[PDB]
Amino acid sequence: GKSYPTVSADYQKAVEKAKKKLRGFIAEKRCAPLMLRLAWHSAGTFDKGTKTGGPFGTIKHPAELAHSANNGLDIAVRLLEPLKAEFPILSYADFYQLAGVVAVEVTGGPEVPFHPGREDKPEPPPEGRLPDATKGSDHLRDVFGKAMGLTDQDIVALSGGHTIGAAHKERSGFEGPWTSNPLIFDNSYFTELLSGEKEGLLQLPSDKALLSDPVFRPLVDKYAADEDAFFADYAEAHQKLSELGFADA
Ligand code: HEM
Ligand SMILES: [K+]
Repeated sequence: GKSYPTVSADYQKAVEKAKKKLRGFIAEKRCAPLMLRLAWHSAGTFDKGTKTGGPFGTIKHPAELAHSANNGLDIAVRLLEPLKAEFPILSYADFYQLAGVVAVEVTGGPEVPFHPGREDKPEPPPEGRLPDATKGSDHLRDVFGKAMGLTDQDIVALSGGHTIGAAHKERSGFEGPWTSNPLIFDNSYFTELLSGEKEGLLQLPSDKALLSDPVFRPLVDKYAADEDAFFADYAEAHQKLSELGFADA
């Protein structure tokens, strides 16, 4: 149920221009995982019942960056500011979601559809809406389902975003990559999850919760066996995530 706003031709030209420059910049800086995290932490604050939070540019606000869940994302915001300044017509809201789509693409993942038109909103949401890594399946459904309004399939697919990147003990406190190829967007997150803990590789309690939940576990198996199926479900979930509260909820 999305009705995307009309934006001017000049706006659409800037989107296409910005998309290309974001590819070059993110590939050069090797920061795709961090940019995906910035996009996801921007959007993941949406609460469907109140229609507050969501991907509306507030994460660049120092009050939102200071949330402990966002440790390390001020680096991301800073990295992007010079490029953003070359595209003054774009909202920060659109710019950060576009960076997220590009981060998935340049690491070899699916092409997530992107629609412009998000407005930058004045007030960041309250802290505490993003998921706690030490909790489990009920928690995940509270946050992805009851707050953001996403499905159980969306939760497992989006968890696969950890196929790129790593944790840092000075940011979350957790440390290391989930995969042997953490700048490559593939289904490796799920195959590692299934195989046991391997030395050097990370699994959060929130990752392991997927293995024991009766709805989540069949999806983990699907994705581990069929990367195309993962890509399809990932692309659907990321688009929905990136559009929470936008063009209708
Ligand atoms: C399912 C609930 C989730 C939890 C509990 C969670 C938790 C975490 C934690 C604790 C970190 C480590 C931060 C650090 O120390 O640097 C992290 C990193 C990361 N997260 Fe998630 N996350 C979740 C979902 C997501 C989703 C939905 C996405 C995007 C689709 C995502 C993408 C990433 C990425 C790409 C990193 C790596 C960042 C980097 O390499 O610097 N995560 N997550
Ligand atoms: K990977």
